[PDB]
Amino acid sequence: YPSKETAHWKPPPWNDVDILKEKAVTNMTLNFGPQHPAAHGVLRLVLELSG
Amino acid sequence: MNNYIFVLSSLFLVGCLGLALKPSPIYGGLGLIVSGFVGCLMVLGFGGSFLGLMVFLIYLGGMLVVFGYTTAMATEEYPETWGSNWLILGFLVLGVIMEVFLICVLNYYDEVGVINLDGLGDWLMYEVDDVGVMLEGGIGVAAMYSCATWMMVVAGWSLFAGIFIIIEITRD
Amino acid sequence: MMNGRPGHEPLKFLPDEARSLPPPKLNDPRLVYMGLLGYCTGLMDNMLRMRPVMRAGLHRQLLFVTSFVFAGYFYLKRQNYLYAVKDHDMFGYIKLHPEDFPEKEKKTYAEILEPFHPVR
Amino acid sequence: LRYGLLAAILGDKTTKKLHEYSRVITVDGNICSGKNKLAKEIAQQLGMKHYPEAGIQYSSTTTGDGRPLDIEFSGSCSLEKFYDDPKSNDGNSYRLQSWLYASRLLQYADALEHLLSTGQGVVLERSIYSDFVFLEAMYNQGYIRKQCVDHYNEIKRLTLPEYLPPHAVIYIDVPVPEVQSRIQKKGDPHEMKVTSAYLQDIENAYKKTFLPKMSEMCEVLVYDSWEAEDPTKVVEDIEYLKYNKGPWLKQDDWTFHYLRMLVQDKTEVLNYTTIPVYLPEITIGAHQGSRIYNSFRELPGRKYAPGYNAEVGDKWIWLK
Amino acid sequence: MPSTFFNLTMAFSLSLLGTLMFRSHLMSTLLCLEGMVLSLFIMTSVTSLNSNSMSSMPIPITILVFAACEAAVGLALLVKVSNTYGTDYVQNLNLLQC
Amino acid sequence: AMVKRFFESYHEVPDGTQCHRKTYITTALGGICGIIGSAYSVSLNPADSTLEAVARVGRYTFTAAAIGAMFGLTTCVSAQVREKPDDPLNYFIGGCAGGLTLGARTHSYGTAAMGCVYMGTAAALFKIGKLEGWELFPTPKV
Amino acid sequence: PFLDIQKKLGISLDRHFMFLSAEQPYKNAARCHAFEKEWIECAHGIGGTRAKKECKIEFDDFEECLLRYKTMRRMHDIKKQREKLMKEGKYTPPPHHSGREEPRP
Amino acid sequence: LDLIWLEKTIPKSTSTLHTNMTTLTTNQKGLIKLYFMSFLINIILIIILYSINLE
Amino acid sequence: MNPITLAIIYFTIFLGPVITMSSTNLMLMWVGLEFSLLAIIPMLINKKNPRSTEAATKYFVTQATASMIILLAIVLNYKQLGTWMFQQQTNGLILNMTLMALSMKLGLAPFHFWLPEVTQGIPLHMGLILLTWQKIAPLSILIQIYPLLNSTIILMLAITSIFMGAWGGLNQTQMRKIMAYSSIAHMGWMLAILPYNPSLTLLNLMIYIILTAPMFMALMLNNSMTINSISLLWNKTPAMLTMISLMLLSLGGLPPLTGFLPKWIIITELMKNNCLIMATLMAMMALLNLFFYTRLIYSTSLTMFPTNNNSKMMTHQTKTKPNLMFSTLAIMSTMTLPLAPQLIT
Ligand SMILES: CCCCCCCCCCCCO[C@@H]1O[C@H](CO)[C@@H](O[C@H]2O[C@H](CO)[C@@H](O)[C@H](O)[C@H]2O)[C@H](O)[C@H]1O
Ligand SMILES: CCCCCCCCCCCCO[C@@H]1O[C@H](CO)[C@@H](O[C@H]2O[C@H](CO)[C@@H](O)[C@H](O)[C@H]2O)[C@H](O)[C@H]1O
Ligand SMILES: CCCCCCCCCCCCO[C@@H]1O[C@H](CO)[C@@H](O[C@H]2O[C@H](CO)[C@@H](O)[C@H](O)[C@H]2O)[C@H](O)[C@H]1O
Ligand SMILES: CCCCCCCCCCCCO[C@@H]1O[C@H](CO)[C@@H](O[C@H]2O[C@H](CO)[C@@H](O)[C@H](O)[C@H]2O)[C@H](O)[C@H]1O
Ligand SMILES: CCCCCCCCCCCCO[C@@H]1O[C@H](CO)[C@@H](O[C@H]2O[C@H](CO)[C@@H](O)[C@H](O)[C@H]2O)[C@H](O)[C@H]1O
Ligand SMILES: Nc1nc2c(ncn2[C@H]2C[C@H](O)[C@@H](COP(=O)(O)OP(=O)(O)OP(=O)(O)O)O2)c(=O)[nH]1
Ligand SMILES: [Mg+2]
Repeated sequence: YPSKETAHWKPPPWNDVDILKEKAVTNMTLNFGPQHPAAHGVLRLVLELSG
Repeated sequence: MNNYIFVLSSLFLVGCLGLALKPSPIYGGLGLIVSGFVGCLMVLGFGGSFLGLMVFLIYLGGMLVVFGYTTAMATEEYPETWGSNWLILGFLVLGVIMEVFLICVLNYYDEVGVINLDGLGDWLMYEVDDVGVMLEGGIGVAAMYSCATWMMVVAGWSLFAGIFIIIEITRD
Repeated sequence: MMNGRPGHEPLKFLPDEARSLPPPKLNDPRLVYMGLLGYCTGLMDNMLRMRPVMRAGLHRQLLFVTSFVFAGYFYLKRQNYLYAVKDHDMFGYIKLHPEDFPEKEKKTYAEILEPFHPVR
Repeated sequence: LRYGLLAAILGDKTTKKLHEYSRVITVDGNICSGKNKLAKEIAQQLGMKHYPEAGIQYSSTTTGDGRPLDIEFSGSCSLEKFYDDPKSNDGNSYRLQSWLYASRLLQYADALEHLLSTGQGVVLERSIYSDFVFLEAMYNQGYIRKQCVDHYNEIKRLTLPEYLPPHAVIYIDVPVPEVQSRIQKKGDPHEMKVTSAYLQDIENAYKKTFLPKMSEMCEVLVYDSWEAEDPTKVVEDIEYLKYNKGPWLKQDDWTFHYLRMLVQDKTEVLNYTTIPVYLPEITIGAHQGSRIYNSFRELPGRKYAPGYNAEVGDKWIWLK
Repeated sequence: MPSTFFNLTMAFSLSLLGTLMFRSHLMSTLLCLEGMVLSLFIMTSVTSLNSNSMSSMPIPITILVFAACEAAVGLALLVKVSNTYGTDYVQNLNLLQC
Repeated sequence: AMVKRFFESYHEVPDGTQCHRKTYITTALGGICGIIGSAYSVSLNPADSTLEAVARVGRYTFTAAAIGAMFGLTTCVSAQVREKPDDPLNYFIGGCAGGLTLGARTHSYGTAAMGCVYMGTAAALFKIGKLEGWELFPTPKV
Repeated sequence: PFLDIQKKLGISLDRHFMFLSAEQPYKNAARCHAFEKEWIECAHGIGGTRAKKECKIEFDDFEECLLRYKTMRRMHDIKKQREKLMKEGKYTPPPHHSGREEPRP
Repeated sequence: LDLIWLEKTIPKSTSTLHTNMTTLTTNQKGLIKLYFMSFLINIILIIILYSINLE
Repeated sequence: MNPITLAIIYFTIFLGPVITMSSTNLMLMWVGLEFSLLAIIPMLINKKNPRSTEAATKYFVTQATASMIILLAIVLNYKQLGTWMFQQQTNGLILNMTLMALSMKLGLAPFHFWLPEVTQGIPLHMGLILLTWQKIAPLSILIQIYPLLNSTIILMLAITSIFMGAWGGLNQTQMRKIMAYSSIAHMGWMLAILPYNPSLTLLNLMIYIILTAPMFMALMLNNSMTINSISLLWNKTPAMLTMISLMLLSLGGLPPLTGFLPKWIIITELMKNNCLIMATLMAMMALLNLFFYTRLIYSTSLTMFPTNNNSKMMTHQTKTKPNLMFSTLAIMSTMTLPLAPQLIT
């Protein structure tokens, strides 16, 4: 029975699997050096990290 | 010293109020650690020993995992504390005021019912076997190995099945 | 209601005191109907598997009929026993409490003045 | 014992059967590109099972007595009608394409069932992975509606991800002017009516979509006609492929068990091709639908389940 | 004993109120469940001590054992929620309204 | 509690007398039903702001209190005028007046008409239950 | 229990630590052991409905022993009456109630 | 009467009421936060009824 | 899942209720309910999509919260009486929160809102376990303390469940949601009679289960999740049309089907106790269930909805289902009213 509240409801997917918008890649970006014992004092190693 | 256990159970109440307000789980985790410590003291205060130390040890381990999970999966740019939001702060203060009020009023109406501020400390320990030897709480817990083995069978099964459960939940 | 009664064995399908009751006839109408349901179950099973309804699997049909009758006989014995116990308790309780169940002396219609309600 | 968890537990396991040539190979290309002769020789030289391209009657020939059925029982679609009038308002174009996708899906499940249960490889001629190049060509030529495209992409979304893709995809590249010449030499009256624009759409879909998509997870081998004409050269390339990419690398005994459970159950395979989306092109009213269904169950060998049809010589029914 | 058990029951009630009144983080709610467990552990332990019921002291330990299993499953579920949506917010868990 | 007693006072005196007290009791009862309904409405169908939630709580509670006032007043005046304390018809008239009020507040003749019949019948049956000793929640006996 | 499997098999998985009077480690009787033993024994064999009325004496005693409402109130009354008299200067606690007892033994 | 008012007052008003009640109770947001709030109301109501009916 | 996992998890799903039904100690009953919650979660989320993750999460937080309230009641009773079972002397508020929390575990209205959502988010065979096997342990606890329960709360829960099960099922096009509302309505009947005659609670539970099990198997045969999907039965498996129609009419309680018996006997027993008004309201609103079942019967067996061209390929394929358990339950759930005296006493 249509209602104003539920006018925007769509039927669920046929196999129960929803197509969701792509999730956000969220890697940590870290400055490894230049002032770092392992960076030889002058290397700015920009790292993308996951954990 | 006659107010000692009431003070502890009063501190425990505040800890659960802080947890109920649900700030960032970082401070929620801290709130349970303090409540666990206060809860250990209450068990000790009633003559416990093993049970109080167990629950603190278990909750120390439990909140360390929750800290790790919080930094990965339950964090925001600006984690909330109890003071950050005026609304949460107000209900923290109001909740503490309502505790003082609730204990004050209940003391007036009954005086010996749920609250008996006149008799605090007189009704903590009821009976104690003065000349006994084998009385500590660890002896009671150890009955799982001899007289209450069914309790240990079900406990052991749930931990064993838990390994298979969490492996299934977490596989992609 | 009857579970806590005296002399109640736990999880006993057919207590030994049930052996004083007459057993059901093997052609009891309730047991004949049970076997008919088993026959219907066999035919419905054939239909659902797209098999000839009456012809396919007479061995499977016979097992369906025999299982329903076999189970129904023993279940009917248990149900007979439970109803017999209910009457045994009810009447026994009536005898222990004759003050709660007096014999009511009824009056003849020569003495009873029922009101007449004319139809008109 | 029908295959299941018990049979799997009692030793019946896929990884014991896989060997060097337990592969799924598909041969693609435009119309008249020589896929069939190549696919037959790849399978023959490698000891693999050749599956001819799934057609309209594929389901008819793999069930019952394997004989073709009347067309109303078999998708009620016609390739010849498609070439005569690709814009017929009876929905023949998309009804054909939808039927051919489902017949390909059935064949892909049959081929996967064969590989998983025996360890012998298979060689296919196009597949569900490459069926869309024909759908795109129809839509680009205005032969089908957009809603037909959306219907097709929904069914594909619901069915294709459940399967493992082929190990190696072999593509024969023949340009459209050469394809047209081969169709005219082929001498089929209706296929000769295919426009070159339609053939170009197929090639465009193949080279912009299918090949880049497939290279992410399969070994792709592209040949021109002159290379493909010597099938022993193609086989030699197959013998030295490495197969170091794709989903087949992370399969184990129990993921193979559950895929096998899917692909032996054909009504489960075909489930989402029949979702109740009421596209007019592929919707049958109950009067036609029930007349057709009643006649199908009056065909020989079709009234009852196989093994229960006394009129085709089935015996011992009363003990089955 | 009288006043301690009143305060412990209030502590459980607050933790339950925390459970029933969601904010955003699912993890904050999982912490409230651990709060109810903690309150019930102390209540059971203090009761056993006050009555000198040594045969009941296994029971508080079994409360913690199953609470650990409940908490482990809760965290395992929270990993799944975070993988889908990139947060543990409960407002995302609304696909089953239709 | 005394709150329960305040509601038993409705039946302490026969209908058609003390119509002021009976109107307060039914107005209070209607308000409580409005507060309960409002709580479920705002909790399960939240408003766009807090001032709309509070506005909706007031709309439901006053409308429910108005229905309870009209029912209680009309029932007592009807019994007073007709001099019939024990007539379920007095309660049907009151329940219809309550049903008409609900329709007037929501701007609907269909709710007024449908409200009048359903609420009248429910109220009339309540009076019959009070007279004939029906129990809404009997305790187990057999 | 809903299914009396334990009774049918004659085993005890959880029947034997059901109340205070049950067996305790090293025979350390729980508080109110004698009152709970009396209440359980009065009730045995007559059913819950009858036990509620006819074992009312035993239950009240056990309830008082365990929860001690009356004991707490009685001591509150004595200590409250003592507070009133001491303020009025009509009662002086003896030496042994003031911490200057002659300890025994 | 037969085509209008006997229809409107008996079968058609019954149909309207239960359709209206159906849409007001089944239009749920699927938010666990809202359901748990409504369960809190249920708990409070049950505690209030117990208190007033306490002899 | 590999076989070792299946065996352990299914064994724990079976074990929990057996522990609950066999336990004297209330703590071991709670332990049994804990096993059920923990073991069923991995099955709920096995397929691993956002909807199954939502369903498993909503199920977990509801069930774990209800489990804590049950434990609170057990602990409060242990404090009051020094025992691990509820007695005649147990404080009435302790018993009322037990009833509240168990009814939330069962999905009785107004604690019902989770159940249609969780059933919608999981596979049909898991919905079957959720609505049948998982009801037994919480009900078994309630049956043990039936003389202690408050008739007022029960009837209010019961009438609420019947009302919302009815109106809830009226708006559904999803089969899994229709079954969930059918569950709630039937639980309302089971609960109404529990404080009067717990044997009739069990009679309703058994008849509900043997109706619901073959109904789920019929949905499972083609994986029919919607009304429009089940409306294709006439073309896919027409042999099932007779038994689905009779099972639906039996679920609705139409005589002379077996499903009329639970409603009939519960009304009889409610009126032996003067519970006339509730019994009338219950029976009248249970007709609304028969309406949405009839509309379902209209779209499956009494009319023929439009079919599609790909369904012809399905008619070429042989099926190996249903198992013969379907036929047995289907027949005994519809055609056993003549044997009514053997089912009530
Ligand atoms: C379906 C899964 C379940 C099967 C798996 C579990 C198998 C059972 C293993 C646990 C066995 C417990 O076995 C049980 O032990 C207890 C002590 O603990 C014994 O208990 C015995 O000693 C105690 C000591 O206090 C006495 O108080 C008690 O009266 C007496 O019966 C039981 O007589 C025995 O039946
Ligand atoms: C707008 C029409 C509504 C139709 C619905 C039915 C309306 C009739 C109900 C209202 C009648 C007057 O209100 C009714 O009487 C008083 C109020 O003081 C209370 O009356 C009753 O109270 C309690 C029930 O808790 C009984 O034990 C008591 O014997 C009886 O007096 C009822 O709680 C209330 O229901
Ligand atoms: C003893 C008999 C006593 C009779 C009085 C009690 C009966 C009460 C009937 C209430 C009727 C509903 O009240 C009536 O609702 C209509 C709905 O169209 C509204 O009517 C007004 O607004 C609506 C829209 O809001 C416009 O379409 C309409 O043209 C205008 O008149 C008014 O709010 C009121 O005129
Ligand atoms: C369309 C909706 C209405 C559906 C109608 C339902 C059927 C008709 C209802 C008839 C009403 C019953 O009427 C009522 O019956 C009950 C039960 O016997 C009796 O009422 C009395 O029953 C017993 C004594 O036997 C008392 O303990 C009880 O307190 C009292 O209610 C009276 O006879 C009458 O008060
Ligand atoms: C108390 C009296 C009991 C009455 C018993 C009720 C009997 C069952 C009624 C439901 C009827 C089942 O529904 C009926 O199913 C049969 C197949 O079995 C269908 O049968 C028809 O269509 C199917 C395909 O759909 C064909 O294969 C079949 O040969 C043809 O006869 C009917 O079109 C359908 O209407
Ligand atoms: N509309 C449509 N036609 C198709 C589809 N698959 C094949 N066909 C048609 C195109 C051709 O006219 C006809 C013959 O198939 P082929 O493409 O394979 O041509 P042919 O077999 O002659 O050459 P080959 O050696 O196999 O490469 O089948 C399809 O998915 N959709
Ligand atoms: Mg070809």
